[PDB]
Amino acid sequence: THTLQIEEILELLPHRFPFLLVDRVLDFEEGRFLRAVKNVSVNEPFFQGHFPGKPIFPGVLILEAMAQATGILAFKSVGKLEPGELYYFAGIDEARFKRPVVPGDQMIMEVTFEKTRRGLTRFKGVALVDGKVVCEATMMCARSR
Amino acid sequence: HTLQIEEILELLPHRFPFLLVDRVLDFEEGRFLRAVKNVSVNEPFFQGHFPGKPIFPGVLILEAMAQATGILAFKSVGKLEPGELYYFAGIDEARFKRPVVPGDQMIMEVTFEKTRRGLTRFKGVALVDGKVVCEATMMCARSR
Amino acid sequence: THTLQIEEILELLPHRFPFLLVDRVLDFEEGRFLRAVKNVSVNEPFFQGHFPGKPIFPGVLILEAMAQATGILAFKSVGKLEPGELYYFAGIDEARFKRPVVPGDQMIMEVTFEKTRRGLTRFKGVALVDGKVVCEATMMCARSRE
Amino acid sequence: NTHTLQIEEILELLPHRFPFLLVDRVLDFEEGRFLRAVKNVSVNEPFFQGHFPGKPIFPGVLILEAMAQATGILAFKSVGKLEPGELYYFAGIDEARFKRPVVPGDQMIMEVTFEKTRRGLTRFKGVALVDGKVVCEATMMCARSR
Amino acid sequence: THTLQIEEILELLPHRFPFLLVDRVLDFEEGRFLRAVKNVSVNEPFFQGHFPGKPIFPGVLILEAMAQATGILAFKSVGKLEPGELYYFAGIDEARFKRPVVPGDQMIMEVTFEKTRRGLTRFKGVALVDGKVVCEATMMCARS
Amino acid sequence: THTLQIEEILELLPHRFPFLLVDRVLDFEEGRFLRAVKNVSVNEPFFQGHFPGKPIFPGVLILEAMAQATGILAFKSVGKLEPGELYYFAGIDEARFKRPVVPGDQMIMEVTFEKTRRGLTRFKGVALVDGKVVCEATMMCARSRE
Amino acid sequence: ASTIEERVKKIIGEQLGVKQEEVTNNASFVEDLGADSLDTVELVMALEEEFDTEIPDEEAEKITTVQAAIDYINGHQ
Amino acid sequence: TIEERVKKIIGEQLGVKQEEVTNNASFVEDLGADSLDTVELVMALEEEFDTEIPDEEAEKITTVQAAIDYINGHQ
Amino acid sequence: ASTIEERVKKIIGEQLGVKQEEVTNNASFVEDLGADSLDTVELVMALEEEFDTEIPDEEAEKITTVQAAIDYINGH
Amino acid sequence: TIEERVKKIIGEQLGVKQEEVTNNASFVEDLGADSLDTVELVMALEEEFDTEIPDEEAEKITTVQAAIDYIN
Amino acid sequence: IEERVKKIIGEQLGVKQEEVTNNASFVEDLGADSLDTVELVMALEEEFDTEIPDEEAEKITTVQAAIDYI
Amino acid sequence: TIEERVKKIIGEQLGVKQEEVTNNASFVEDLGADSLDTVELVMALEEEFDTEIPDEEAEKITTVQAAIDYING
Ligand SMILES: */C(=C/S(=O)(=O)CCCNC(=O)CCNC(=O)[C@H](O)C(C)(C)CO[PH](*)(O)O)CCC
Ligand SMILES: */C(=C/S(=O)(=O)CCCNC(=O)CCNC(=O)[C@H](O)C(C)(C)CO[PH](*)(O)O)CCC
Ligand SMILES: */C(=C/S(=O)(=O)CCCNC(=O)CCNC(=O)[C@H](O)C(C)(C)CO[PH](*)(O)O)CCC
Ligand SMILES: */C(=C/S(=O)(=O)CCCNC(=O)CCNC(=O)[C@H](O)C(C)(C)CO[PH](*)(O)O)CCC
Ligand SMILES: */C(=C/S(=O)(=O)CCCNC(=O)CCNC(=O)[C@H](O)C(C)(C)CO[PH](*)(O)O)CCC
Ligand SMILES: */C(=C/S(=O)(=O)CCCNC(=O)CCNC(=O)[C@H](O)C(C)(C)CO[PH](*)(O)O)CCC
Repeated sequence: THTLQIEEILELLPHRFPFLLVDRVLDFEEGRFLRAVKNVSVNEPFFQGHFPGKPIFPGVLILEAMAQATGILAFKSVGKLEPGELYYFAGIDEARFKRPVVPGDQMIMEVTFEKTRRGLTRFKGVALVDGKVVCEATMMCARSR
Repeated sequence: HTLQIEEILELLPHRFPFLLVDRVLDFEEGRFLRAVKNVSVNEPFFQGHFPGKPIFPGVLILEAMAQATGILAFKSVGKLEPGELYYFAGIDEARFKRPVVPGDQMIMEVTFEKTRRGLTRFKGVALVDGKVVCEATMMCARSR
Repeated sequence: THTLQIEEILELLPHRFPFLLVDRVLDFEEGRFLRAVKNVSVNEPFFQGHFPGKPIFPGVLILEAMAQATGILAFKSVGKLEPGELYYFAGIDEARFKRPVVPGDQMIMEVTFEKTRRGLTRFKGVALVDGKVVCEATMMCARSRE
Repeated sequence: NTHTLQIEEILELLPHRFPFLLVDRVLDFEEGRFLRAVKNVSVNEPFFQGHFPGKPIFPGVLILEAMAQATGILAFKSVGKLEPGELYYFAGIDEARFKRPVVPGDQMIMEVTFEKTRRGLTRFKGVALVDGKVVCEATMMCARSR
Repeated sequence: THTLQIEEILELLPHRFPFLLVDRVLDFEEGRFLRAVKNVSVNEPFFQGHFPGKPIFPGVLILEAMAQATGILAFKSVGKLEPGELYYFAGIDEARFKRPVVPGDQMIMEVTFEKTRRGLTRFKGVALVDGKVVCEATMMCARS
Repeated sequence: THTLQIEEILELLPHRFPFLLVDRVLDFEEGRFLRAVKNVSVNEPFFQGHFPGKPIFPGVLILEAMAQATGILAFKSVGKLEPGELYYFAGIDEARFKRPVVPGDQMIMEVTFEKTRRGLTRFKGVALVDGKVVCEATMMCARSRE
Repeated sequence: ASTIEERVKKIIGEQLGVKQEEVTNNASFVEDLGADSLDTVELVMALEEEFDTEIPDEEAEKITTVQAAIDYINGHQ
Repeated sequence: TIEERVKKIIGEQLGVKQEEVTNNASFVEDLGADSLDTVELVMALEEEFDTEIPDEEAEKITTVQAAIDYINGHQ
Repeated sequence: ASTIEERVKKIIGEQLGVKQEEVTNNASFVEDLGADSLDTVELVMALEEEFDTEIPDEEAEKITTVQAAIDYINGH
Repeated sequence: TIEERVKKIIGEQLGVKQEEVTNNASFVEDLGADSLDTVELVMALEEEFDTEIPDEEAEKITTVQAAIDYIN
Repeated sequence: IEERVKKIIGEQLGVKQEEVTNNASFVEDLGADSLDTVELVMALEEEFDTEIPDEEAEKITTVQAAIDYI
Repeated sequence: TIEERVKKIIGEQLGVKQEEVTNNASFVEDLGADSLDTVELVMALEEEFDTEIPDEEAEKITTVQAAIDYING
């Protein structure tokens, strides 16, 4: 098991507060999969804005956390970002939000590589909380410029 | 007819920093809505997503479009009565085609497709200076 | 167990962002103890200020989280907060920081009632991560109106 | 045709960062003469949660700050950029009038025109417009010194 | 004494975080003058953006702070703010910034009523730090 | 005297917004004591979360401020923080909160060294507002490389 | 050539990712088939668009098995 | 006299040359004053001619001649 | 009737914002018409919606010119 | 060995030297006592002697002598 | 003429015409910082549409010197 | 008496059961010592028994018996 703490993540991803959404990496295999953890706390800034009073983690941020997880997986499988290279969310497909995620929840994500063609990469993402599937999506991310 | 930010505040429950509709330019109940998101560098996420190269995150384009469909629904089928939530249920065929940068005025057009048992399918297109920057098919639900 | 989710906590505590530090209540027995959970994420605002680059949860915020847990226990044991009423830190004794708490950690706090007199109440707190103790303190909290 | 500046060039010219960077784009400019800039007014800006919550209106003093930063860009492009140990100060304001409220959704177009400069101190006239209608006008003095 | 703590100020002004800039009122004579205090700390949000590394209180915020003090004085002299009522900044004349204000400073603002016509009211403001004038301006505020 | 403005404080302490809680150093004597000032403003972020409507400076933040003041005194007495060196909160022993600290207050903190052994330092802290003691504690802070 | 309930069974198999052998007239969407609360609504809409028929919300609540879908489609009611 | 001073005040308030300010040209329509220029100019008249103008009386002063007539009336 | 080639060239011009006159049979999407990595994906999906079909990934990788799309739609 | 322990407790709780803790010293006036030192001191007496002190009874312990007398 | 010069000095340094004498220095007497002198060089120049070099402007520190240069 | 209080302090300061604190338990070896628990423990002893321990004297306390022996002086 190849875990990554928050210092290694900070060295791999450029995102910073308030848009860094991967707290830990439980395991990963180059070119195959990565499992990461997002701790959901009520002390996060978006919780004062999305439906104030009934705190529920927004689904689009679940998708962003999965996209950052694939970003880690890609930087570990291919090189990290060379000067000028950016890592883009290019598309989303077949995404379903199945169960609401609330503060106190620990969301475990598994992203797995499907197909690649010149920097364009399709992934499958699944997010779970306490053994129940909470979200599933197909994503495509590109490296460019 | 237009809606300024006060009327938007009365319709949507979202507040800072997650209210992402600045104005409503036109709309028709049960058919379509055109809204505006002004992208400024003075937004909080810009200090976090790629510091130094400010680019509007694509998932935030999706969230802005879902809030626009929320306004359309509240005007078409009725406002949120107390104890109702308006949920993001699904996304299909989303494409991010052009990056959106500070200074850009993003015009969103959401078009109502179908409704069945509180689930509503919309098609959203976001444009900057008349060129399509994003397009998606979304499904939002009302419940509880 | 008697669990409490975030909505019930919000209705018991007056604290809001960025100083609400109890995410969930796992169990409690009235007048004896309370067990709560603080989820530590990197997306919390103080992490951009306290040692930028080396995210470690500040110990004084562990203390505040325990104090808020004692607040829930007290509100469930003696009575909820009346409008003009405050719940405040009167004193701290024997506070020991044993292990750094980092993003990704799920900090479980257990607060235990000891003694009460004149509205002043003594609690003992323990904060654990993965069964290992990271913090422990003795607190004295008071409630008074205005 | 036209001489624009994107947000990357603005970041290299101005030192201001979130939440006090208030120029989103430069539409045109002629060195040492005038500069036309754009501030997008969005509800997702931090001051809107504090100044009159419920009736969001862009503060007038922030229009003045926006004009000062547009003038800073013009000055750094016409004379040297800010060297280490140089500050860019607001020195004074004369005849500032706020004529129309600025609200979210508005795109405020600012045009600053240099009048006179001597010894690093510069007087300019600024005008801010929304939909071709003037919302603000001021005469300001900014100085660069060490 | 006619002092005002932060609770009375919250009752008088609608401004909230992060744009309320009056921490205390030391004295005032209704319809004549008001003396207030702004405490300058490094733990304020604008300091992370305006010249990061060189913390200096922005002058436009000195002007806003004096304008808020004039709001307090006006609400105490003419009457509190009714619901359908705004307090607008209309103009600035002869504003001079004489000395920079840094964290650690306790800025004393003194605003004095000059003239009124219609809804407009002209005030003269001076800001001091350690007895030295750091700023002075003439302001005009309008009601509803 | 031995006063320190905010620029030198920034060079000494690694803390940043929103967790830098020392605004100025009025005086100090190396290896003995240090006098610092924290200006309490309503424009600080935590006041929107901790008891919204009744602004009162949180006591655990008084403790963090005293800890940062000892950090300044230690870095001036034994040497600045070298690369890879951290300054840890090790313990608290008898913190007492005697008076609430409110916006408009200028909190004067005095830290006095008691003992130092293997980079761990015991100090006594006193916080005063208008000459009245508002808080007092005995704390221990450590310097360590990992 | 022509087909009748075959189309309903085809759509249910496509929507819930199951091989057509698993689709039985007496299969419930939730219990027998791996369907959540949201796939059911997507499925009613998919049926509605395929047979260009209207299924009211009160009517849609009753379609919980393959047989119920086939029966409602027969005769648009 | 009184017309030089009134015309100087109006010309300075609405940035116009003394030549363009005739006696019966209205501030709003002819000279371009805005809801705030009218008030500032009334205060300016009060400051120059040590007289006080009630709110309704200020409402009627829309031309140079109207101001001169008010000033000569309330000596 | 509308020829398969009419339909395909119509779609490619709409998707890639190119004049219908410039879309020739041997035009490569990437070089000749300047399409990026995601224009190819949208372009295949547009073909799928147009002719009511599904194009597997193995075949989709082969559609890189106008002629390839027409050929795919009408039998080798 | 009662008053030795009682005075020991008072000296420990109220940071005063054992010579300054006389039989007739009041906590508030003579010694320096916080409104919270009285409560901590009552709790400390109970913890040392494992006894129960009612609130009305505890309010009467304002001097060293009163504490020793309640103990006996 | 000097009436206009004294008007300019009074407006620039917020002092009554009664207190601005011919031999009053700008820096100490009328309390002017580094920016009142430059603002006044600019105001004088704009009033008398004249060009004053900085080295020439540096010497003008009293009302007397100002009109004399004028 | 004195050993009751010393063992109580050592047990509270270091997270060990009072059963494991024998007279000759070494702080570093037998009990769980972080890089600075010994310093924390000496300071704890000092605050409880209101004594002052010089640095050379403090450096000598490495076992429970050494602590009990010092408290007699
Ligand atoms: C705020 C947040 S959000 O839109 O992003 C919602 C976050 C993700 N949404 C969900 O969690 C939907 C979960 N789905 C449900 O729980 C529904 O009740 C379902 C499963 C669809 C219905 O099942 P059936 O039992 O009715 C708002 C942003 C606009
Ligand atoms: C950030 C802040 S700010 O510059 O806008 C606010 C600073 C305002 N305060 C000052 O300008 C200090 C005034 N100092 C002076 O002008 C002194 O008189 C000078 C001219 C510097 C020295 O005079 P002389 O002794 O040389 C910037 C945002 C754009
Ligand atoms: C919060 C913000 S602010 O007031 O400082 C910023 C508002 C800027 N000022 C204005 O918006 C005034 C613009 N509008 C006007 O000028 C009035 O409509 C006028 C013209 C004055 C009305 O006169 P006439 O039209 O009757 C508030 C903090 C204090
Ligand atoms: C930021 C945070 S903090 O100082 O408050 C630290 C939070 C609480 N402190 C701790 O977690 C201390 C943990 N203790 C240890 O890790 C070891 O006992 C130490 C002291 C590190 C000794 O290690 P050894 O290997 O040298 C800053 C606030 C000022
Ligand atoms: C928010 C934070 S906080 O709990 O940290 C507040 C900390 C500030 N604490 C105090 O101000 C304690 C003040 N102490 C008292 O006044 C007590 O009532 C004492 C001193 C014990 C009086 O004793 P006696 O008269 O009963 C929460 C802020 C509400
Ligand atoms: C941070 C931001 S983001 O990824 O969300 C960017 C916002 C959406 N992304 C885009 O705008 C991508 C649009 N640009 C493109 O389409 C690329 O140039 C394409 C064409 C996809 C490259 O294709 P091929 O050249 O590889 C990231 C947070 C994860």
